[PDB]
Amino acid sequence: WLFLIKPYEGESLSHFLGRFRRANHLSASGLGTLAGIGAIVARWERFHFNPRPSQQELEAIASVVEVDAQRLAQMLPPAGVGMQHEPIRLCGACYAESPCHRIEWQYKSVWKCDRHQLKILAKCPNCQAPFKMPALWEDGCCHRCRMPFAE
Amino acid sequence: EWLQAEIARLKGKSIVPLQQVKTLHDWLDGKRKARKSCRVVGESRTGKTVACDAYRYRHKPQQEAGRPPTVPVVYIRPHQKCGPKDLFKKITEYLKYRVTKGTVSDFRDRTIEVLKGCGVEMLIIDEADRLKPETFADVRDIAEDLGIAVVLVGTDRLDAVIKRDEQVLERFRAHLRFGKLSGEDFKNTVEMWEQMVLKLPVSSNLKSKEMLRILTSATEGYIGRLDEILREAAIRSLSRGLKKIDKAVLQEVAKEY
Amino acid sequence: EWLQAEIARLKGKSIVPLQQVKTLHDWLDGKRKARKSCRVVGESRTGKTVACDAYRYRHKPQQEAGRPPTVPVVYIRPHQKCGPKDLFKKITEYLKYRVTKGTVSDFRDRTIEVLKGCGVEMLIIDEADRLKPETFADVRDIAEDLGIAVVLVGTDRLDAVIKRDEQVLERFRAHLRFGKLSGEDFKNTVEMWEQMVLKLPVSSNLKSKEMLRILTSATEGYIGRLDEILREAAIRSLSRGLKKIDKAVLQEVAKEY
Amino acid sequence: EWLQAEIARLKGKSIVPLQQVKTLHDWLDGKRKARKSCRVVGESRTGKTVACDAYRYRHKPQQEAGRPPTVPVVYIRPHQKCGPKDLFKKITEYLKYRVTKGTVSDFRDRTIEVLKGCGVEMLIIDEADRLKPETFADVRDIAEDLGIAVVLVGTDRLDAVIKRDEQVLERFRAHLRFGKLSGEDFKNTVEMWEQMVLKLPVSSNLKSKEMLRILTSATEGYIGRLDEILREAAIRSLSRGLKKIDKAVLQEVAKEY
Amino acid sequence: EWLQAEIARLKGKSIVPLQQVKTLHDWLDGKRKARKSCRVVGESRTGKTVACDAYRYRHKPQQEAGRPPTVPVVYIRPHQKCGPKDLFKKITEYLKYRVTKGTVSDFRDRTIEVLKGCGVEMLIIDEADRLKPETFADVRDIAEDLGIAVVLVGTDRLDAVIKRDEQVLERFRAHLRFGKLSGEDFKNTVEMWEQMVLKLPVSSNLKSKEMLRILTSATEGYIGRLDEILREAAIRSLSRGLKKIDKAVLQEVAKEY
DNA sequence: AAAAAAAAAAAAAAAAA
DNA sequence: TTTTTTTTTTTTTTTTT
Ligand SMILES: Nc1ncnc2c1ncn2[C@@H]1O[C@H](COP(=O)(O)OP(=O)(O)OP(=O)(O)O)[C@@H](O)[C@H]1O
Ligand SMILES: Nc1ncnc2c1ncn2[C@@H]1O[C@H](COP(=O)(O)OP(=O)(O)OP(=O)(O)O)[C@@H](O)[C@H]1O
Ligand SMILES: Nc1ncnc2c1ncn2[C@@H]1O[C@H](COP(=O)(O)OP(=O)(O)OP(=O)(O)O)[C@@H](O)[C@H]1O
Ligand SMILES: [Mg+2]
Ligand SMILES: [Mg+2]
Ligand SMILES: [Mg+2]
Repeated sequence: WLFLIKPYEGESLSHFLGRFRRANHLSASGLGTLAGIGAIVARWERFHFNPRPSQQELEAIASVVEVDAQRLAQMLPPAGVGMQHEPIRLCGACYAESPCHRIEWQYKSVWKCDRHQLKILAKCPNCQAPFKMPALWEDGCCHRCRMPFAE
Repeated sequence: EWLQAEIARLKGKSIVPLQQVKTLHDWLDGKRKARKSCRVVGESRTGKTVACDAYRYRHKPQQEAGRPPTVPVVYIRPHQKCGPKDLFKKITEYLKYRVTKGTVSDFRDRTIEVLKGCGVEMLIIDEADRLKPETFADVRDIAEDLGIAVVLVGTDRLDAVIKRDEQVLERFRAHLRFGKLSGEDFKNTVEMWEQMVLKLPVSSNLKSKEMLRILTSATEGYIGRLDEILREAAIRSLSRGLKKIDKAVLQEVAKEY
Repeated sequence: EWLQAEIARLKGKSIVPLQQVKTLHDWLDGKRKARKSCRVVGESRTGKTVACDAYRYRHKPQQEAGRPPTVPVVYIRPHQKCGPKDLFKKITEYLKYRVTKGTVSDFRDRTIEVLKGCGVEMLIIDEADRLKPETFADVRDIAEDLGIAVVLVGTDRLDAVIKRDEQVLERFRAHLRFGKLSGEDFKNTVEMWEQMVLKLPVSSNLKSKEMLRILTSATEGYIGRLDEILREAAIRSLSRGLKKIDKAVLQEVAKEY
Repeated sequence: EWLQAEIARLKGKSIVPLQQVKTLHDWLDGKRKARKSCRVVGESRTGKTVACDAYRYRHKPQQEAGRPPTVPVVYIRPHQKCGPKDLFKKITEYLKYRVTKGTVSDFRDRTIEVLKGCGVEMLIIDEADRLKPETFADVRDIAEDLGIAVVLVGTDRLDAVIKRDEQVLERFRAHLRFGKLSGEDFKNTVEMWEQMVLKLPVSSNLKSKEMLRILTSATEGYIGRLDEILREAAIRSLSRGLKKIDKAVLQEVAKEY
Repeated sequence: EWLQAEIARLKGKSIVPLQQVKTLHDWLDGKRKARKSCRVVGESRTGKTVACDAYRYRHKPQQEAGRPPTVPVVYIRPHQKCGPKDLFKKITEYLKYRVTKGTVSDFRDRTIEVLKGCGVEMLIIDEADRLKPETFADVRDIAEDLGIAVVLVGTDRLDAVIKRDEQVLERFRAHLRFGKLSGEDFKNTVEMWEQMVLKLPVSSNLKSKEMLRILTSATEGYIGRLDEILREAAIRSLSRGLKKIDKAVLQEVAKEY
């Protein structure tokens, strides 16, 4: 049984699950593995966040494993629109100010943060290690060189 | 069938109020307020497991809000050669959380998270001797880091285990010595036992000296034996079509011990 | 409720200045300047861990620029059977960095990066005995490669562990022997205790001989026991509507030890 | 109750200065400076053990520095059929070091290590007769390896044990003889006793010949008997509502011996 | 501040020429020319690692040709429980090549490529004992396939590890035994240490017998302890406003060992 | 994504003298 | 009443595809 995180309607599914783990005291990858063990569906992914039979799984999870049911399905892109296949770029100001990732970062055309009017970044400066918040967390700290990501 | 209804009842168990049980409850209540580490020791079969169970019953969890239940007291009994993954699992299940697959270290944090939020003012670990020595480190950590008092209930053998580790010995020095019954306390207990525990159609008058000397020799002051001797004698008596326990039945049962 | 406000206070903890703590603090200051690695050994309940906490707060984090905080001293307490991934994780979290998923060979290097930049002149590892022998290699590496002194605070049992490895024993030879209280130092400590820790409406005069002999027999010079005996006696006394601790209460509590 | 306060005092023990005690202290002081090993032999109840306790208090341990205290003198009394693990354990505990689990070959070295640093100028072994013969090898080793004097206090029977081993007998050849009291020394001791040990509301005048002949016959020069005869007579007298010891009480007590 | 400038210097480290260091350098030079694998074994704190560093600096990398920098001697110190991917990574980084992502079977071959080209006449592996037994196969392969001699420097414990594998034992039979200081060599080392390592304004005359007996008892011939005792004593002395080390300071420091 | 397979440290036991 | 040793299962771990 998981404790529900503060909902934001603009949150990415990936972030939503990451915040569930942080709040519930485990790792994101650990959450995915544990979620799969609880469900025993066998098609549940650790990192591919948005599958079609997984929509059925998400509905089930939303309705049973939380204290209060959260909107999971709403966060999920189905086919989605203009979906990035490559690493997801992010806004450093957004992570730091509101520890959440926006769904907008997953789609092409949106290359500048609409709130801070700065270009979205894909790689950590100097380090040049590609920085994907779904893998490297919402804390905005680079994996190789543990330097906070800068704009 | 009336006979089977009474046998199905008699073979069961219940809690009888006793001076020793009230004494423990008042003592634990002091340690709870002070958050003080303590130790409970005594001989086998003497009113202890029931007393600890009765205490949990006395102060049941409170669930007046949308947040997790406010569980004040946790009671667990570790399995044989209990290791550090097993102690954490049983504490977590008691508080009604499911344990996910993982290692002890990640599990160290989930146990702390659920020990917090709920009050968990006291932790009673019955049969403390059945624990791997390495696990006493995780018990001290809980007692040290969180405002939680740990009772560590057990038999005489526990003291032989405790004295093997300086840091454990010093922490749990305060103790209550649970004991057995003798004198008037035993006679009054037999009168109470007959009155509450036994509801036989016709009174047996077990307080009488002629049969009390038999119950005394058979029981030797252990509340566990008094319950066996009288509970079996009641079933054996009813099974013969008797409405009470005959002296002959008490003698016949006592001879088996 | 006045009574509950005082009980909520009394059940809490605080740091009392003592001769042993100042001595400890200014000995560590010498080792810090010299970057010397030394051990610190003492008996249980003598107040070894508390003196180490006080030292950390004496020498707080300093930030004079947008760079990471200049953390002067690091204090950690390893979990049971601590391995090399766990030692590095706890050092890194202490300095406020998040640890990413990876192997020992990955955040062994991250640990070095964050030990650098911040001053980190000293590392205090409490309860050194609870560590896998293999991890003492990573401790020596830190002490050897970086201008950092490591304290290795522990009980008498630590010496039995240290002497099992030549390279650890030789490196860590210098020691301070934390001890217990006796004589005038104990009497003055009781006066200080009643003077500062206890704020009871009416004075108990615990320095008087009639009750001091009781505190002495009950305490045996351990600051941990003096704290328990007087802290529980104060709560038990107030709970009876008393404004001070009666000799009868000190005797009643002492009998439990 | 005044009567109970005086009985609780009288039943207790104290040290009275005597010519024999000062003589031993000056003698031991010489052996200490010279680091000479020598025996102390005398009869039972002559006050040999008490004089040794008084000596330990004459030169108390010093705690000026934060380093382990320099104990100039160590006093131990071995248990029955004391073996080599037991002798080392008791020496080590006397210096406030806890003994870890291990073999004789392990804390034989720890004993030496605790012996170094602490001053340990002199080691007094009371009840020297209570040693397995094999342990005298570990005693000689200490006396030889380090410059420490060993008193080896014993009764007349000790000499029968010492003469069974050439190497032990040669080392401890020098000796001091305690003796017993006779003549004026006894009369002066009785006068000292009534003044310093007995504080009865009204003087008994125990120096008087009529009662001194009784104390002489009852005690036969043993300070242990003079203590018993007068200490019991004082309690028995007060219990009758007397303010002093009557001749009749001294006679009544003497008749029991 | 003059005082802080001297403390910042004193807390640092430097290499002092010694007979033992020259002896090793001449010996290694022979093994280098002959390409012979050999061992270096001695006690802790005897200055084994420092002599190896000095050797690397004696024969620095030469880069006067078009081809990659030619390093005649390679020095590495493996991490704890070093496996075959870690040994190859550290050799490759030492020679200044970046290691790309891949398997052991990928940069095992890259390691050979960069061992070749550069002369790489000798490989010095410090702390040989802390290595996985499986990795000694990759070490033999290098020593066998390439004209490279491997030193395998280590403590007494290394011999216990080497004798567990016939093929390793036979290959590394030749050995140089490091030794501690004693006699005149120690006195001359103290004179040298004062002159070159210490820049104190007023001479301490540490060669004098009154203080040399103290340095001898405190040091026991270990160059690592002589370094610590004198380096801490110099900082502690200057911090008191002294221009030299007083006998009292050497005694005060020695008491902590 | 996951599991297996065991090397090795530890802990009574019972036998003599 | 002590001293090996000695044998074995249980285990936490560690990596590899
Ligand atoms: N207060 C009581 N009222 C009624 N029966 C009791 C009470 N206390 C003990 N008993 C009887 O004793 C039995 C259980 O004994 P209990 O578990 O209290 O002994 P114990 O001290 O816990 O044993 P051990 O310490 O050896 O585990 C029950 O079957 C019950 O009938
Ligand atoms: N300086 C101090 N002031 C007040 N109380 C102290 C102090 N030091 C210790 N205590 C008491 O001791 C308890 C904390 O444990 P303490 O530090 O004494 O043990 P320790 O030194 O950590 O020994 P161990 O590490 O073996 O447990 C507290 O409950 C407190 O009452
Ligand atoms: N010639 C020297 N130059 C500098 N320092 C020295 C010298 N001789 C001894 N030392 C001091 O003593 C120590 C000896 O070095 P080190 O401990 O690395 O040798 P080691 O005993 O072989 O180490 P290891 O434990 O790895 O075998 C150093 O830390 C150094 O401070
Ligand atoms: Mg029970
Ligand atoms: Mg502590
Ligand atoms: Mg070295």
